[PDB]
Amino acid sequence: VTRIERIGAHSHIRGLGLDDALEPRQASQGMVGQLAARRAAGVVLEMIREGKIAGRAVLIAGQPGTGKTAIAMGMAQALGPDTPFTAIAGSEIFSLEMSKTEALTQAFRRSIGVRIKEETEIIEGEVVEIQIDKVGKLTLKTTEMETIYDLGTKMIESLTKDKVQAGDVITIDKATGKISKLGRSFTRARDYDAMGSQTKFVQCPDGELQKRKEVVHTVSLHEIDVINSRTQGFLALFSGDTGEIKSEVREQINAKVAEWREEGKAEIIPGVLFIDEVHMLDIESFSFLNRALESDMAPVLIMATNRGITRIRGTSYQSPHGIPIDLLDRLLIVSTTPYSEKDTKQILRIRCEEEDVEMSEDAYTVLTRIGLETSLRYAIQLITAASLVCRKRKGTEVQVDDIKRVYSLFLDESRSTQYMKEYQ
Amino acid sequence: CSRTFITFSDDATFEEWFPQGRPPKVPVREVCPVTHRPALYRDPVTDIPYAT
Ligand SMILES: Nc1ncnc2c1ncn2[C@@H]1O[C@H](COP(=O)(O)OP(=O)(O)O)[C@@H](O)[C@H]1O
Repeated sequence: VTRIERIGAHSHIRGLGLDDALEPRQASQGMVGQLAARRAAGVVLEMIREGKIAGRAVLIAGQPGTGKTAIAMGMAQALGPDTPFTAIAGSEIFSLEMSKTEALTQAFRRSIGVRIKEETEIIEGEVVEIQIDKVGKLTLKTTEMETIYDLGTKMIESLTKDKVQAGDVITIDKATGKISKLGRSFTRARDYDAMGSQTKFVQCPDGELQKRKEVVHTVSLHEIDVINSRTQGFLALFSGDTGEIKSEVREQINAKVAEWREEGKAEIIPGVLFIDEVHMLDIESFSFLNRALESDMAPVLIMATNRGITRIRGTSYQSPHGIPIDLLDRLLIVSTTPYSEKDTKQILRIRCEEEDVEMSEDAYTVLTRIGLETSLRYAIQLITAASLVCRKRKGTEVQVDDIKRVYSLFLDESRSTQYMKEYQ
Repeated sequence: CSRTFITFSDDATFEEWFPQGRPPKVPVREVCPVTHRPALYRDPVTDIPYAT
């Protein structure tokens, strides 16, 4: 059976391969080599799990194919679903309905988790009879007890607007919303022809009628969208408002979350914001981050740029990493070193093990020698390519000849630029 | 000075409003003969105010 998330580029990264003392192992769970960069990743991951401070930023820099996104995915996988890890690209902010600043604001607020716990007394039971004359009575039922309730004006109005019939397992809370939870217990045989799209006959509840329902759910600090309109939950599934007013975003929601945390009804859990390829950001977003990192409850940023001394978009000034120095000053730069003949073959072997490709030692050697001359991801793709070419060859073990067949079939950037002599 | 002298005294329907209810509270703890606890609901089949 095939799942939605089959093996991809970084599927082999099943967490960050460190020790109890953050010491990087040579061969570990997915990650390989890059000892210093991986130890720095573990340090920032511990700083994350701590969450005592805000406004931290680490920038992983290195040549393309050194494992920046690999370390990012390792940190993401090591940071369980408990805390949010919002991984956005460097171009997911250039929106048409949102400005280049509200996008970063929403991304920040999305990386701050909040575990809400709610308690409520609930009445649940099968409705036996509803008499009405206005005032009336209601006979709820459960295998443990059967009761009587006198209904008031609002109760009767809600009951009539919900059209609850006999046998329906009604559910009533204080400050009655009157959730018609389940369908009918009895009065079956409607399946003879049809059932309502909302009918879920499942049997009548057991146990006591009244109960205390404690419900815990993890939301994000972006819940301002859940207030920014009349029907708010709807705007949470699509683009939504162009931008929620600051006069509410930055004061009202924050104060209410503080009150919740003081009363003990909720608790904030900061997360991580991984902005990949941040070199595309304009100087405006960088000047915004300059102050955003100064705020009180900002998440920790993880940037991954592969550009050296290059021009900053929107301007003509060259700078390291292609971003402003006033922003680089507030970061913490880690460096990833290029892989060697020893590490390239190791990660290639791990990638072969991923899809369970049995490769010979000569094939491993030749593929490593190829990838050390052209590119790493090129040799990674050659793994699956040769695997398929040999599976069609009625083979079981990929060999040097099948690897060279693919090497000749599929070109790389270098050989393609070389063969581009015709100039159409 | 400025005063108000609303009048409806030509009929008794007005004069009947003030003494409308003037009734006190007489829902009391409906102790049940099972546990002697804050009785919760009257059983529609036994008409007894049971708690547990
Ligand atoms: N240290 C490592 N451990 C495991 N796999 C690695 C490692 N370094 C590179 N790889 C493999 O090489 C591939 C390319 O690395 P990638 O993360 O794309 O580099 P970059 O981060 O520079 O874009 C990844 O998909 C990964 O599977």
